[PDB]
Amino acid sequence: HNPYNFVPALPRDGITGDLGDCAPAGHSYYHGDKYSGRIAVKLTTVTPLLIPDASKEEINNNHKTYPVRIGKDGKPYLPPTSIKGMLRSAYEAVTNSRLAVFEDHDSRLAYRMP
Amino acid sequence: GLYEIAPVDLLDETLKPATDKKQLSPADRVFGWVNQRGNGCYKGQLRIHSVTCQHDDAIDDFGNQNFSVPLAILGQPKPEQARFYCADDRKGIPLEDGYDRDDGYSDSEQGLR
Amino acid sequence: IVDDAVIHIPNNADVEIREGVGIDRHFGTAANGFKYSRAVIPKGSKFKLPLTFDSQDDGLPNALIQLLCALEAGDIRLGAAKTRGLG
RNA sequence: UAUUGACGACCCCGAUUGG
Repeated sequence: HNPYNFVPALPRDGITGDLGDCAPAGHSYYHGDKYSGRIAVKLTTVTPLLIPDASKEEINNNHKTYPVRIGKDGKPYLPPTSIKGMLRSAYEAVTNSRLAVFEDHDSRLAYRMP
Repeated sequence: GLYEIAPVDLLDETLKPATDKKQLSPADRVFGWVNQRGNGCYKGQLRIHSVTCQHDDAIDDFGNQNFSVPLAILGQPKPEQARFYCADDRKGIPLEDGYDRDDGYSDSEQGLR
Repeated sequence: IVDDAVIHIPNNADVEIREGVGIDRHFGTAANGFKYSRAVIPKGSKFKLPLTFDSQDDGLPNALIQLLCALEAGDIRLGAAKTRGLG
């Protein structure tokens, strides 16, 4: 198996309701029809997890070495941004939202003839 | 050679990154959004916080700190591989086998995977 | 009588600039135009207490004694932004 | 008619409000 695939982003023309585009619910107050609060989540790893601290990287012959990032108590520190980007991309998939991060892609790509 | 269409032009306008305050899709509302092209932003409705490791000896030092394992080749993605990255329809249908490369980014009714 | 007092900003120190911004209570983001950049004297700058007092009767007025205690307590705020960090 | 060989790293902040 090729180690990557794609989930198909469907074009969202005529998507209505909450899965469609809407003016945002906003922060100014808690709405009677909408929910707020705190969710407790436990994460446990199944394959090993890489969390390289580039601030501590080391160089030999331009080959690079990274230690595991650690926090002020000496435990491995997991950047919540890295959790966020994981969850967001999974959320973007199962909600089929707009794709939040798209780079240049505006020039024609090149290829070679046989 | 060049494929005749730039990949951004195969993507549906409703899927492209949001460009106004009204077209904020669900993930943009929950997680927040910033317009890359102009004014416009929204603070996400969500915060992740209080991350802790529960265990203490969680780090697999393989035995001594001078050891370090070498790790594959994390090559750069190369979307020139049209038979991988291009979609035969904007529903993400994979391209047909056997055709030449030129068939790739070739019609506006093509899509992206 | 209250003379002017020049502020001795300490050694190797200079006026700081604070940034200030308004957050739109709906979107949670910087509100259009509501940005400002207040200059401030850094903490620990010194200046002379410049008071003089003329008494037409004997002793020192009791309320004026209270005021000096309030200054030793540091209870009196001065300048702008008194509610919001400074002074 | 389809052969010729094997190498190589990349991104370094971006968009906006400035009273």
